[PDB]
Amino acid sequence: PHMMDSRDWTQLGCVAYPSPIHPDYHAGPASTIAFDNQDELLWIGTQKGFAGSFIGRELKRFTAFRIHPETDGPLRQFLFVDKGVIFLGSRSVYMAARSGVPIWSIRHESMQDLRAMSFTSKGTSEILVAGWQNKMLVIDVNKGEVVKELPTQDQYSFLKMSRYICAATNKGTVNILDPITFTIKKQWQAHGAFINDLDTSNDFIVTCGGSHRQTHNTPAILDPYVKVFDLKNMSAMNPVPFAPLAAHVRMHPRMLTTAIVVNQAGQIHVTDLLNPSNSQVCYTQPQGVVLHFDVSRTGEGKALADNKHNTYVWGSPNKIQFTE
Ligand SMILES: [Cl-]
Repeated sequence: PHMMDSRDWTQLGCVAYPSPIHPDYHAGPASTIAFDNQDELLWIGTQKGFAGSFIGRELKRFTAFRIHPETDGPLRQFLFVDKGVIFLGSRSVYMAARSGVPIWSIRHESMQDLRAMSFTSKGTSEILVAGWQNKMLVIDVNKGEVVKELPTQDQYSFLKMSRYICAATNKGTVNILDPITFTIKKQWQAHGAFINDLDTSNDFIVTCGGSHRQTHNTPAILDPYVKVFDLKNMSAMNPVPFAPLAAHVRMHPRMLTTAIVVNQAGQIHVTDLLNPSNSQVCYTQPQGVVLHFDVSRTGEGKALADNKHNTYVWGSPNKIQFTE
């Protein structure tokens, strides 16, 4: 295939978060990471709900604040809108400006163990919120309040809006939901037992996962494929091979049919989903096991968090831009 060149691929930045001095350090590594839509921010969460933002490729520390009571557990997910950042915990949803100025706070009784959120049919004005529970909630982002509760038989681990709401259950199944009614349009059996990551563009769903969930005596086993679904034609595609075992995946923002696939050793494949033999390979050599991954809006910045509490940014040594 092709091996990527070092003139286009180098470690641009690294930060320890939470670092040994941090109060949440004892609770573990980063719980989630996400590039902002603006201001060249990368956001990182802790296992106790601290949020930190970091500027540019060198990840200069910017803002930092806790978004829910420590006892609520890990920061679950970020979402970004013009006015600020939405913060998801298991028992609440918090919104504040990027500077940390509070905007609203929702602590609803049906918020018992939330795990994921996504936008819906109303742009950035409305989000859907779900988790390992039998209820989902719809929230007006503008007014900062719950608008409706929805029952659900399937519990969810990932949510993302593209053409529809792509909803990974906690059983390796993907439900595709109508963005307005939230009813299940189609169910896609992506992996055997669990989904480890999901992303989606208007044309594709891509997932990583495996056939054996982690147990008390056995470690989790990831599949040697990225699974692919056609949103346009609403039908599954042939699995894209990934020998290093696919742990995380992101659709490339500016290459329509291309996905960025990462294994736990930090090995990355940039692969055309329609032509798998065409794929660039590159390595990042993280200190620990990679747990989370994201790509910036421009596609120029790649971020990876490991279980040694490091978060790295990779990209071209030339001038880079997270958001354009
Ligand atoms: Cl720190």
